[PDB]
Amino acid sequence: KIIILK
Amino acid sequence: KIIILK
Amino acid sequence: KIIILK
Amino acid sequence: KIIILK
Amino acid sequence: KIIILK
Amino acid sequence: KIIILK
Amino acid sequence: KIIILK
Amino acid sequence: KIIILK
Amino acid sequence: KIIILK
Amino acid sequence: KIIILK
Amino acid sequence: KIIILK
Amino acid sequence: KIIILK
Amino acid sequence: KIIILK
Amino acid sequence: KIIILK
Amino acid sequence: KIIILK
Amino acid sequence: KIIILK
Amino acid sequence: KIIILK
Amino acid sequence: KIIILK
Amino acid sequence: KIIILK
Amino acid sequence: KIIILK
Amino acid sequence: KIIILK
Amino acid sequence: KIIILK
Amino acid sequence: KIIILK
Amino acid sequence: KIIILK
Amino acid sequence: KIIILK
Amino acid sequence: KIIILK
Amino acid sequence: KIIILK
Amino acid sequence: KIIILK
Amino acid sequence: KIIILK
Amino acid sequence: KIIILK
Amino acid sequence: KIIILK
Amino acid sequence: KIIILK
Amino acid sequence: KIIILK
Amino acid sequence: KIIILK
Amino acid sequence: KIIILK
Amino acid sequence: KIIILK
Amino acid sequence: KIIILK
Amino acid sequence: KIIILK
Amino acid sequence: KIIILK
Amino acid sequence: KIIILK
Amino acid sequence: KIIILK
Amino acid sequence: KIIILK
Amino acid sequence: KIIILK
Amino acid sequence: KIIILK
Amino acid sequence: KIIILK
Repeated sequence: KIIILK
Repeated sequence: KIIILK
Repeated sequence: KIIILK
Repeated sequence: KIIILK
Repeated sequence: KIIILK
Repeated sequence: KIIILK
Repeated sequence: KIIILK
Repeated sequence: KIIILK
Repeated sequence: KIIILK
Repeated sequence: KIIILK
Repeated sequence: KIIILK
Repeated sequence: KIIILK
Repeated sequence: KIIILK
Repeated sequence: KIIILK
Repeated sequence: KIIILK
Repeated sequence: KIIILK
Repeated sequence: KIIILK
Repeated sequence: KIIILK
Repeated sequence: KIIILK
Repeated sequence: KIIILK
Repeated sequence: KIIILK
Repeated sequence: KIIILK
Repeated sequence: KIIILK
Repeated sequence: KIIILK
Repeated sequence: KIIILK
Repeated sequence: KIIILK
Repeated sequence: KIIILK
Repeated sequence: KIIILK
Repeated sequence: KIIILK
Repeated sequence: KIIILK
Repeated sequence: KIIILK
Repeated sequence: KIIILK
Repeated sequence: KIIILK
Repeated sequence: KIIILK
Repeated sequence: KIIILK
Repeated sequence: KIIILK
Repeated sequence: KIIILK
Repeated sequence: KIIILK
Repeated sequence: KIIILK
Repeated sequence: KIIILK
Repeated sequence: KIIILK
Repeated sequence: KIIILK
Repeated sequence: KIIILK
Repeated sequence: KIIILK
Repeated sequence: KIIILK
């Protein structure tokens, strides 16, 4: 559901 | 559902 | 659904 | 942002 | 942003 | 963010 | 589907 | 399916 | 499925 | 008295 | 008094 | 009084 | 929001 | 928004 | 929110 | 009802 | 009933 | 019933 | 000096 | 100086 | 000086 | 709000 | 709002 | 709020 | 009353 | 009374 | 009575 | 530099 | 540099 | 450098 | 503001 | 601010 | 601020 | 360089 | 190089 | 090099 | 506020 | 506001 | 506030 | 990239 | 990349 | 990368 | 005085 | 004096 | 006196 990259 | 790249 | 790049 | 109701 | 109801 | 109700 | 009633 | 009564 | 009732 | 759906 | 659905 | 659902 | 005075 | 006074 | 004085 | 006096 | 004096 | 005086 | 009602 | 009612 | 009611 | 200087 | 200086 | 200086 | 000097 | 010097 | 000097 | 009165 | 009065 | 009064 | 992507 | 993606 | 993905 | 596919 | 698939 | 699949 | 650079 | 550079 | 650099 | 003076 | 002077 | 002076 | 080079 | 170089 | 170099 949630994937985040920085 | 969420993918974010910075 | 959300794909955002900066 | 996402909100869903079913 | 997106909002869904169905 | 995601919020879901069934 | 949604039903709301009063 | 959603139901609300009052 | 959900019922709220009073 | 308040009923709000998103 | 208050009902809120998201 | 208060009833809140998410 | 609700505010009541009586 | 609702506000009541009576 | 609710505030009451009576 | 409300009465205010000074 | 609300009374205020000064 | 509410009374304030000073 | 300040008197405010809602 | 300050009177506030809600 | 300070009188507050809610 | 009140501010006083004398 | 009240602002006083005298 | 109140602020006073003499 | 107020005096300011520089 | 207020006096400011510099 | 307030005096400030420098 | 900064003199402020209210 | 700074002299603030309220 | 810094002087403040309230 | 500087924003770069290449 | 700077943001880079390569 | 700086953020990098490579 | 960047590639995105779905 | 950045690649995203779904 | 970044690769993501689902 | 003051900002100085020399 | 005051801003100085010299 | 004051900020200085020499 | 970022040079800022105030 | 970043240089800030105040 | 990051250098800041105040 | 200020002198800046790159 | 301020000098910066790169 | 300030010097920065890289």
